[PDB]
Amino acid sequence: RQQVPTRKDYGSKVSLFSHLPQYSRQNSLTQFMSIPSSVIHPAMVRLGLQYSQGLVSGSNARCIALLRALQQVIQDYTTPPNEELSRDLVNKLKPYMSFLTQCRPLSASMHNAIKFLNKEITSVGSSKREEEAKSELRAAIDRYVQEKIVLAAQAISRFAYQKISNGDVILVYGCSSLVSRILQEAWTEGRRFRVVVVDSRPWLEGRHTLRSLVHAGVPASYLLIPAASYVLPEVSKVLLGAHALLANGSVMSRVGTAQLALVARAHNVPVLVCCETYKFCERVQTDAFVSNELDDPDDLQCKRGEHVALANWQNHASLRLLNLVYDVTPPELVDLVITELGMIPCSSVPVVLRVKSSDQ
Amino acid sequence: MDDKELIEYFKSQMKEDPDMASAVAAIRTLLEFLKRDKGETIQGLRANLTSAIETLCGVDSSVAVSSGGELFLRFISLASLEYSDYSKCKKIMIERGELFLRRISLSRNKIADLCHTFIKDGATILTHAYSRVVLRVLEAAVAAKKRFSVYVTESQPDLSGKKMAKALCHLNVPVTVVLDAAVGYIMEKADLVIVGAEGVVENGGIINKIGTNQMAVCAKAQNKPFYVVAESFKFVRLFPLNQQDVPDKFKYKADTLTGQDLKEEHPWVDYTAPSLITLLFTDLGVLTPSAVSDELIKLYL
Amino acid sequence: PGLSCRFYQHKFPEVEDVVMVNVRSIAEMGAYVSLLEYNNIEGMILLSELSRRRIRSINKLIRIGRNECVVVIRVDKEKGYIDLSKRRVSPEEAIKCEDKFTKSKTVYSILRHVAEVLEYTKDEQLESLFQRTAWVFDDKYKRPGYGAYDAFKHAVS
Amino acid sequence: AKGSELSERIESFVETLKRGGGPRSSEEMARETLGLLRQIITDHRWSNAGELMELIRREGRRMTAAQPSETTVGNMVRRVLKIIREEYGRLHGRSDESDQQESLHKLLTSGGLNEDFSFHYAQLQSNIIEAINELLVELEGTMENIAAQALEHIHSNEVIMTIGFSRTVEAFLKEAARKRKFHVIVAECAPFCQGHEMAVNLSKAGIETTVMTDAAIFAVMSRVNKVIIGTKTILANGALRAVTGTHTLALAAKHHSTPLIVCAPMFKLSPQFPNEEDSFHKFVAPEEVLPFTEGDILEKVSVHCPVFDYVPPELITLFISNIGGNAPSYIYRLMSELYHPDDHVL
Repeated sequence: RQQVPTRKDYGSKVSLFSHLPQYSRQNSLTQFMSIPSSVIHPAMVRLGLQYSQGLVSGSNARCIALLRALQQVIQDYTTPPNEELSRDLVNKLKPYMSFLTQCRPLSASMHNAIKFLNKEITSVGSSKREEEAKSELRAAIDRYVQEKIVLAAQAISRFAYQKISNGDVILVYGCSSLVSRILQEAWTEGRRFRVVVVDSRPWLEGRHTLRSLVHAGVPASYLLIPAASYVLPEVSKVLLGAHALLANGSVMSRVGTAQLALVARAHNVPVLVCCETYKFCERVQTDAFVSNELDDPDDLQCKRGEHVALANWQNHASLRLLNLVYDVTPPELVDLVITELGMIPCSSVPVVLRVKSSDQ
Repeated sequence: MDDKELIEYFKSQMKEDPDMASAVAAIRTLLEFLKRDKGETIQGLRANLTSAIETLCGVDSSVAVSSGGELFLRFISLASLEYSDYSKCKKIMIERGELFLRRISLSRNKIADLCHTFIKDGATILTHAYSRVVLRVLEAAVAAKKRFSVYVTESQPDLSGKKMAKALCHLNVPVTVVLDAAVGYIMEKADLVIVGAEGVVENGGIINKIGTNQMAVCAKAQNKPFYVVAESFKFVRLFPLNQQDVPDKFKYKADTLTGQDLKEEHPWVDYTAPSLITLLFTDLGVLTPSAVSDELIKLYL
Repeated sequence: PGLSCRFYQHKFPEVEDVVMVNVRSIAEMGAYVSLLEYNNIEGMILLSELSRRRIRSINKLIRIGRNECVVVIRVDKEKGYIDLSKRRVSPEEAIKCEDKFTKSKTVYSILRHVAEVLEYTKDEQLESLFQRTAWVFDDKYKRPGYGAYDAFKHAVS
Repeated sequence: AKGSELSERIESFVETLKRGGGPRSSEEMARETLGLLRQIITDHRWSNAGELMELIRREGRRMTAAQPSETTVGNMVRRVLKIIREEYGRLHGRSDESDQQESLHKLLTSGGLNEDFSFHYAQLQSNIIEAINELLVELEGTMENIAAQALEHIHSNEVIMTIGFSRTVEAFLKEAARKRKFHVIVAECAPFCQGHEMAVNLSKAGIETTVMTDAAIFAVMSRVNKVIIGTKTILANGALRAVTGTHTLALAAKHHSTPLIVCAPMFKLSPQFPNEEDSFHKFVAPEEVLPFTEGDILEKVSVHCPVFDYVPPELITLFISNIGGNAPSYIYRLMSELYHPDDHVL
């Protein structure tokens, strides 16, 4: 009741990933919660419902939605008479983050936004009036969104405009708002180039990118990831978006990004990664097994012909479906990272973090 | 100072001290231009200095000159950020520029003192083209009572390798000149490779005389160490992705700037990736390539 | 059983009063500790008031389960907030606090053993016993902690 | 009293370093060196920071020359020197520190430094002692801080390869094994087969462990998912001075692109580059390799028993220290904020 019930695991997991949770999109957490939304703020409940159903996806979109929900929560916050805001607000936000984690494991951008908000709340003087503190917190969140995402995207687009050349063939993977904005602004400014969109099952997010590239008038080819080795002879540049950059330089991105980096290296093609500095992390990963997300295994079912293979796959005791979400590209496979600070080597992630931490 | 007087001053500075680096001479000429400037605003001085840097880069197309000009521009910008009054800003600029010249006049000694301890006794050193910094490092190693052999590439088409060989023979060091094509043949003899650098790019790689990239590749194939010696003023904010990503103004000389004896106007510099570099010996110390980017990330922003 | 009582008479400490605490948990604002001399009431060692030099992680200097000598810098008896600083504690003050805590813990152990012998079952009985014996000496000598131990030492002989 | 005991303790420490060292670990070595330096600061008479630094350097030179392979003593001496420099600069009116001490392009462009330690401040000693006490407190928990990151680098049913006996790696693995199941393969690290002990302790914790000789490292590496090793020293470029046979293990891991994780605390970082100095390896008696009972065969055979191996930074994937995870390419920064370049050569 007071604690949200834990989400149930869907089915059998791969033995190498048995430490990670595996959830079903159909089984939502709101089945055993009060509809007037007492325990958890209604904005957080709606946000978690949108997370668990895949309605909101992408690092920037998830971070922005979380920050807006947190603004709504702060606006409706009343300090207890025998408590201080700096402690009570931080203590109150924790069950909300636990519920959001239960709905879907938090992205790196969401984690960094949560840390920033907690630091901002803690640094509120006890003498400040409640409404003044709430207005300051909302203004801080607005500034965070404006500077860490929007202005950062504009600066990254301006920096990446220099790398794109006339006659280039740029290979992009999946859906990334930063990459799409970079390509659209490069096309608008006068650069002429082709884009090859590589997509993969089951999300097929690359189609999103494809649609945008046609609305902007950019010529675009489309193919699946297994055919990448066929198309890379034509490709002159690979441009990838990153969900996170780890302290050791590794790029944590959608599964298959490291595959594309490896094949591009085998084909002697430069690989560039676009990421905002607000998504840099102090964690380190050496592989995709230690920390990852296991999506719904049922998404791996496909309709080929009349029959459906893998239908009722749980009836086979030895059959496991592995719907990996993320993967880790080692820094040796990445040639360049474009951030709002400029073009940096993949090994400059730890220093940038330091530069962004001495201020705070 | 006008353009002609700037060019004359730069050339005279180079001529008076043959050992003086091109970037150092360019920085000294820029400081003289700052001293002789008549403007009373920061933006006018910045525009005049940018024009002077363009003139000097037209005179000399080396990456070192451009990096020195960019460093001087960043120096005046840093001086202007702290101080709002232009008179005090110019006075502090002149004093700190004199101190800057005095400090960077001693970079080679520090580099030699740091690097000469990496040359094992009874070892073979492979070198590409001519480099005053490498010459100073080998002088320091000899003065430390170390015996070693040197292989030097010819470094076509200017044959600076023979000049380096003569300079090393002046120091009584066994030096053998090999062809460029023979580099892959001779790598199995060299214990280590020491080369200079005309510029250190953001990622930690270098832009050097043509033929350095293949030397680095051959060294990586045989797992030989690859050492670069370069001063701090050679750090540039460039990020080439391949050989064609290097700006054309650096590949082809100042006076220089189909399908039948074309020769495509042979480039003078190429880019060596940081993965082929073991260590750098700068006046800031012994660094990994990844440190180089740090020195720039802290310099700006 | 779980009989417990404050070492001193007053239920709360005062500002600029070095106290012994036991680190219990790590939080964002600082380390949540329990005041050993005051029946294990919650307090917070602030992250800012942890070291004179810049500190990157609280775990660098704070270990869960380790006793500490911290100076109280803010008391709010209404909300129940006690703020503690480790930077302002001098080594001599730490030694004095350690000695005082040792003496007070010896007195508390003596009184708790007496209560256990008398088969006391409620904390009120232990509080009354402290009122009769220890705190009388404490406010007779005008020295909390030291007075009770000195009076107990004056006994036997 | 002061001198008669301080000199005796210094002599005892130097003699212990010269001959043996006992079962003392690296943490114990660092703690004893810090205590020695604290007593030197407290007892000896020094007017300004310059005299104190000269005296500390003089003692550290002898302590280091006692046993060059024991780099923890020199690391602690240089840490204390950097602490003295920081405190003096704080009392000398220089505002922020740890950035102007190191040579920097921005510092070079925007001015410089003119060092002078002649001034006397009465509060310098208390500040230095407080900083040393903070250092000791950090030492008391560095191992726990390293072990607390175990679950972030080990997944279920993973095969982890280790060489030798490292207490840090043992604590790391034992912390990981509380919530995870994995299989550990330990190389014996001949001739001092300490790995055997490493395999026994890991066996007492219920971890499925396997022992094998150093000859089978490459053969078994094909089925090993991760490599976790300790080290004796971390050089200024990210290289390792580890137990012998670690270079072979690193090469085998690099062949299969297996990640190599080094679990080493902060005090093992040494600002000495592997240029030369002919003092890297530590050659113990050849009795361990070839027994004395071989006979006349020993009068014409050259037996060498190096103890340590040099591992270049290219073969290392990650450094796990009490401050978290870092790449070998960032180690230089951890140098600059721990040691001063003028204190590299004692």
